[PDB]
Amino acid sequence: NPFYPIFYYEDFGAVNQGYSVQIVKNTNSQNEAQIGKRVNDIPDAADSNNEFTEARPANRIPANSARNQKAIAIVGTSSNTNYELEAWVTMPIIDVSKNNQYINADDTFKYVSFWTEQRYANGGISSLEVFISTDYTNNVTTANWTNVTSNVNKIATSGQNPQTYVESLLDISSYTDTNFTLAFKYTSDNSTYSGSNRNGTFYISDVKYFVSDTTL
Repeated sequence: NPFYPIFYYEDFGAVNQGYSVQIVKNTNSQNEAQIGKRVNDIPDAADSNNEFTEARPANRIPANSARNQKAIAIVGTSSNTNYELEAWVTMPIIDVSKNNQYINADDTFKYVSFWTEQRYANGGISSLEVFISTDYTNNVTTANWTNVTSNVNKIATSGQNPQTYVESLLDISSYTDTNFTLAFKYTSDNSTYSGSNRNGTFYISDVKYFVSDTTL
């Protein structure tokens, strides 16, 4: 792999470049321009508790074209109103087997790292969950999903680490599927807004698929 240890790392730099969005529920008609929009607020030292330190690769991987990194934002609260949403942000369908030209049989361990943030989320009425499908093609409602939220030690969480990007690390070493789809599911409700009861805005950024010779 010329890009070793990274085999997939897009920039979300244009509409649907490395991601896609499906809005399965929008009961209270939040504007769609606020659901899965691209924003300039990406992790840096000052907004990650100085944990996002390394420089990004100059190019998108594997497209090998100039990187222009953007985050994906989902706004569950606007105008002091809680909007009930089910919004999915799906990653590309990636071959995580050794048939991938960038993955070799001696790459014993495989990981995805990603960064998430919540702003103005309080009370536990919104959440960001992570799922894996190995039969997804183009519709989240026609695929089978396995909830793997419990398999990351940290993810953006209502009431916790406000306005701070936090890193998740997901071990996918046991997967060898040719059509491997990671996805994020945002859910929120429409209970009465207050500073202690609000859906907030969640961010998804810097989803990096990579291998390792030793456990992480």
